[PDB]
Amino acid sequence: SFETRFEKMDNLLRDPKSEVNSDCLLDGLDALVYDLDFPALRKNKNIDNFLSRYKDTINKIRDLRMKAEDYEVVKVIGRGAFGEVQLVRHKSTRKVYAMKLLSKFEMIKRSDSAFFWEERDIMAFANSPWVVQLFYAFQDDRYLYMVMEYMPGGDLVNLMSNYDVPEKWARFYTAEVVLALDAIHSMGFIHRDVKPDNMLLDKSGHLKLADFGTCMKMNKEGMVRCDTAVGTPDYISPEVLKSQGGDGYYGRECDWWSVGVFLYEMLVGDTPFYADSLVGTYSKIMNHKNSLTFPDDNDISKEAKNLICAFLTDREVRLGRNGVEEIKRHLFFKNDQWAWETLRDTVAPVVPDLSSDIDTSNFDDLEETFPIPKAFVGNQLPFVGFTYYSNRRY
Amino acid sequence: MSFETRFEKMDNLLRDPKSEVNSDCLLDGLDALVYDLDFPALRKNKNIDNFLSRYKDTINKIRDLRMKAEDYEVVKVIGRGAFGEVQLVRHKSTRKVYAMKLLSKFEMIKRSDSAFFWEERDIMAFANSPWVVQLFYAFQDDRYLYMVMEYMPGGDLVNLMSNYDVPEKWARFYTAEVVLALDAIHSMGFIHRDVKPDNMLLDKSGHLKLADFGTCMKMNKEGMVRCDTPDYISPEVLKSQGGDGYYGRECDWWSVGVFLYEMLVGDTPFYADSLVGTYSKIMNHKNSLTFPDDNDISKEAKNLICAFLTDREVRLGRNGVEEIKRHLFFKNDQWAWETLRDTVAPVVPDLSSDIDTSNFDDLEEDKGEEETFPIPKAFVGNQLPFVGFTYYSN
Ligand SMILES: O=C(Cc1cccc(OCCCC2CCNCC2)c1)Nc1nc(-c2ccncc2)cs1
Ligand SMILES: O=C(Cc1cccc(OCCCC2CCNCC2)c1)Nc1nc(-c2ccncc2)cs1
Repeated sequence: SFETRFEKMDNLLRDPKSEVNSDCLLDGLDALVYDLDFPALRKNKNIDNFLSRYKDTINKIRDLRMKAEDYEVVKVIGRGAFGEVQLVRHKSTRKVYAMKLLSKFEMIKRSDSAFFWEERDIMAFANSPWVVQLFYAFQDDRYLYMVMEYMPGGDLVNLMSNYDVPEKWARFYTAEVVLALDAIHSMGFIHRDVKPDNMLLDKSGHLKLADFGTCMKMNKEGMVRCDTAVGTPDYISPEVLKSQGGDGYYGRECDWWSVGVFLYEMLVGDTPFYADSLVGTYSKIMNHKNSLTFPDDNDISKEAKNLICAFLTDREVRLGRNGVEEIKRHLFFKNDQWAWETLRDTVAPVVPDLSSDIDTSNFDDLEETFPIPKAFVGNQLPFVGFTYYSNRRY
Repeated sequence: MSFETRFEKMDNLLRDPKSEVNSDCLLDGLDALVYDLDFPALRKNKNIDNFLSRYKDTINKIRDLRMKAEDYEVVKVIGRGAFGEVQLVRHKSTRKVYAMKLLSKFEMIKRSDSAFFWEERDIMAFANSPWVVQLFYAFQDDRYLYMVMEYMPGGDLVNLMSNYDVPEKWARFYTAEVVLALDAIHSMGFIHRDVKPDNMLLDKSGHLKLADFGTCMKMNKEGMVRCDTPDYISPEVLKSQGGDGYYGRECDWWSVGVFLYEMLVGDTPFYADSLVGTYSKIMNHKNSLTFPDDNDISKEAKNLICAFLTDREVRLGRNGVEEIKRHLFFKNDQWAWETLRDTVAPVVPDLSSDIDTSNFDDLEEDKGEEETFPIPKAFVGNQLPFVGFTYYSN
């Protein structure tokens, strides 16, 4: 019909999950103008005339749309090779956020684009108290930006380094991780790299997962086919570690192995397969049946030992193969302080004591430009559609 | 300005029919990018290849849903040129009758003339004047630009002049309507530059509407224009064969003088057997303008023709429209300037149906395939000068 065709097209321009909504379309033109504005390419009159025709408009678009200079950077709270995380304050609204920057230069050098899409989607559409929320996502010729709610309580690496974690605390954090991973699993994703580094704490001391650079969408059978290993040397499961491509098929039960590693780390003070070298840590994971031991210190309960061992086994007999309820029913979680359904409403073991909205006390104290192209290379093309601003879900 | 003001201003820009970044122009941007990149040579670049694969399914849906040529049933070809053709069409769904002007993108690129259609698009789309042919929709594909307009069944002034020895009372009516029509264009900030009977169409009532605005240009701050067949063109526009000339709206008044002369004499005043000879006669208008010894032309009609067919510095219309309107030639008892389009026209067309083309000459057949652009080895951007041409009325 004539109206239908018009209405279907109109919904596409408005839909926050559409590849052709206003956000993606503005990204398309912004990328085209960046990728063409070079003296060598401007020798072509089609390119030159187009850029001149859109000059004034592109400057208005770039001024009106969300940009880095709208944010006042308070402190850098995270740093990696692919980018940095910074505590920012939006100059207009005066609102405090955490902003994750990802280097487009770094992503182009090495075939490592495409990882940020699931991190964008999980944070933008999870609508879960267990997942850090994405408020805005934007970009320029140099970086990808993700404006998120700030987690002032810091991460679990910081907590474990400042406290000898008692079992009652370890039960709380393990239980919240179990609920958090289950929310991710329900969305159809496998985390693949669950670690204390990506377990953040809010102003109340309750957990939220962040850093989803390894998340992969499950298939019909709830599986993932991956030829190359993904994760961290200490927390990687044997099945993800040995994945060759010819036989590299695995499910959500790989995230349950990581919980086992996390619980062990909290109660013992070290990872179970730790070695003086990375290659030795690999050897110990592969030989988990003989390398998993507990120190001769009665501090770890029978139930905590049982859970660690129930998780730190081959995927075919691992606790969680039959679902979350078999994990939830484990005697380790038996207590009189909380219940699974009301856990995030209870008072957390460590309630952060914060001086202001820009307090960074739980965070440790802390550019290569693209060469001028001679021909069209389209370095901005793999980032088209990243913007989450003009068409958001409310 | 606030964050909300910035967000809304951006939102209005995506919706505004006069905006260069509304949904129609942004969809054009992506459609052009996909056409210009989808070639085996360019697809060797992974940035280009991955982008096209990512937007494959989405672009096929967009192309199917958006307005296209196959939505229109071509009844008859009513106009033809080197740059394209005009055809009486019927929208297959709505069953509505329109005139559709097609412009060859290959011809526009080849001839290095691909920027003249903007003023024609804008005038017809936004004039909202009973003197300007209305643009209902404007769309495009990799081959043509399309302009879906209100059909003028009464034909043009070339057809009228060829079938009648125009009496002075009719010539007064058509000259007066042309004066009002050009004034509406002038008020919008445009100079026609090539006003001729070919441009002057008649509606179902026999009232004039201007069309074919391929020579139109937007006036500057001082109401001036600079630019780089001559029969109806003024000396100033002809003297500007390289940008060495600044002229105003008074060049359109000269053409009215040429039109009035043509109607009453039967020939253009500066006609010659060759184009170059017509040019020579226009430049020597002071000596070449003569009237035949047939006493038929009135003192007042001769005065107007001469008042218009002079050097721009002493031309009637240099001080505005009111000096033209007050000319004794227009003194009559049939109509008034303010109520002219409400009076009964000298020739009221007698039409058999909504698809009647009796006032349009039958054109010599032209059919087949090909006449397309070669496969590029590098990015050439042949679709770039046409981005933002799409327009849809509400
Ligand atoms: O993201 C990081 C750590 C980080 C820092 C800088 C760059 C990063 O990119 C590296 C990944 C690239 C991989 C992709 C797969 N292939 C291998 C390379 C990651 N930390 C976070 N902090 C928060 C947060 C949210 C609210 N409040 C506070 C902090 C949310 S995520
Ligand atoms: O446009 C034409 C005539 C025509 C036919 C075919 C192609 C044309 O393009 C050639 C000009 C391009 C030039 C520009 C300057 N640089 C050099 C290239 C023009 N006739 C019209 N008819 C209508 C109408 C509207 C309602 N009902 C019926 C007819 C409205 S415009």
